[PDB]
Amino acid sequence: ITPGTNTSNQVAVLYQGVNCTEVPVNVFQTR
Amino acid sequence: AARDLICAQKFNGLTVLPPLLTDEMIAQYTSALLAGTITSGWTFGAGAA
Ligand SMILES: *[C@@H]1O[C@H](CO)[C@@H](O)[C@H](O)[C@H]1NC(C)=O
Repeated sequence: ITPGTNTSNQVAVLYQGVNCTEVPVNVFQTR
Repeated sequence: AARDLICAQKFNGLTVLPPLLTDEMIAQYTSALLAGTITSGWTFGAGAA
């Protein structure tokens, strides 16, 4: 999830279908 | 109990994405349409209610 590269280079990632207590190989829980 | 079909579907690389609008937002849109068509008639679709 990024805006345009002419505006900014900040990145937000979404791990689909799993909770963030198992994702490692600002934390928000979503459906 | 037993392994579900949803786990077998997900475990083989096939996922299902959720819709953008939940059922509560669809219900709120329907409530707005009913309130407009009851209180105002057809005037809320042509501009101001
Ligand atoms: C997985 O995420 C759900 C939803 O936040 C949570 O209820 C559940 O406890 C999580 N599982 C863990 C932390 O093992």
